[PDB]
Amino acid sequence: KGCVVIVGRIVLSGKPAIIPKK
Amino acid sequence: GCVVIVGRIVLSGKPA
Amino acid sequence: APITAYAQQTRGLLGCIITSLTGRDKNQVEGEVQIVSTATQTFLATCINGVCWTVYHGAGTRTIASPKGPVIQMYTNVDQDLVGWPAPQGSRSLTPCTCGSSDLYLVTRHADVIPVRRRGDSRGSLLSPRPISYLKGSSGGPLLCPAGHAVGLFRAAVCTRGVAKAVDFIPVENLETTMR
Amino acid sequence: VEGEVQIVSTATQTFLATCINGVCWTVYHGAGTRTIASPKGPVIQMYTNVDQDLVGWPAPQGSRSLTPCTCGSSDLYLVTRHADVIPVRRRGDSRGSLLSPRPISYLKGSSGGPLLCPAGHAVGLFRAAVCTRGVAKAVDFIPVENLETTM
Ligand SMILES: [Zn+2]
Ligand SMILES: [Zn+2]
Repeated sequence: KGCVVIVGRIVLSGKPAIIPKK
Repeated sequence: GCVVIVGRIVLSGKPA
Repeated sequence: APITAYAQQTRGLLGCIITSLTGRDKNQVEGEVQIVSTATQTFLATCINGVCWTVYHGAGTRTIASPKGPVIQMYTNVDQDLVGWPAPQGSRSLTPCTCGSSDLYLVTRHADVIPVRRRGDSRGSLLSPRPISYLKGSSGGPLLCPAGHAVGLFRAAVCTRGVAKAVDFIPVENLETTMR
Repeated sequence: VEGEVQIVSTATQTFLATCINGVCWTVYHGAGTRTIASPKGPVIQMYTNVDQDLVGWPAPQGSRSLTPCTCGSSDLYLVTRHADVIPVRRRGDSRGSLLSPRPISYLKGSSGGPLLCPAGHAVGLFRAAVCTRGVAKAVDFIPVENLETTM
């Protein structure tokens, strides 16, 4: 009774990045 | 003089 | 490459509740590990080779809310504490480890990767003991080898005075056996 | 979105700064005794260690702290100011060899940046490129332990 729901995510595939300005 | 921050790097590659 | 991780909340309490009952979820999926939740608790589901696995003590025998309605589990193994649904369109899958490394890295619900030394087929020790709360909600999450391949899924912490010192995990072999 | 590594500049040059334990650490040979800019005016160094070639101001705005290494791995990963990741094999307390030598320019402006272990935790702060005829084959670094001790 009652479905399991995705409430977020965790991403492992991201590589270091320079944060853009915007 | 004074050090200024000109940018930032996020190690996880987390988008905004 | 060093293992780094980041979390993102895709919906909230009320939106979760409705989606639980409705069983229909139209949100876009991204990632290898999906933060998942029932009306009771939150845990993690890890996509490995096209199947989104999680812990049975969290997901039970429930369906997963998808854009096309509830999706019935593909695998269920009450004894091994596993359940698996077909991976959601959009997620990225990890692949089993093929280097037999003993240096593992646990990814927590808050996207924190911590080192654990393998101390048996289903146990590893935290090189740096942390209070159990740090691990709260992390069942179903991955234990990666240095190359980022799935070694196991976190099942339960091994704590004492409220400080988790080790962790019991479901080795990715039980997965192959559950599918068998 | 918060960043662990700040890209900083002086009139003279550019380099990096790494936020660890709530402190924004960098190389003394880059910042000297220089104060750091803040929306409320220049904020002074919380630590200045010329001997270690290390300085640190309180973690700035829009930053998150990196966790120190606790696994003792020798497989490091240097992050450059261009966000490149360079595998380095630890040869000792403050030295490691690039698994693949790079032109000195490749590592330019990355001093102050972090040297990550397989878990993404800080092993140390990139101090200086050890070059042989314009080709950096190895690097010098400040162990996080020094940072941990300076505090
Ligand atoms: Zn492996
Ligand atoms: Zn480490």
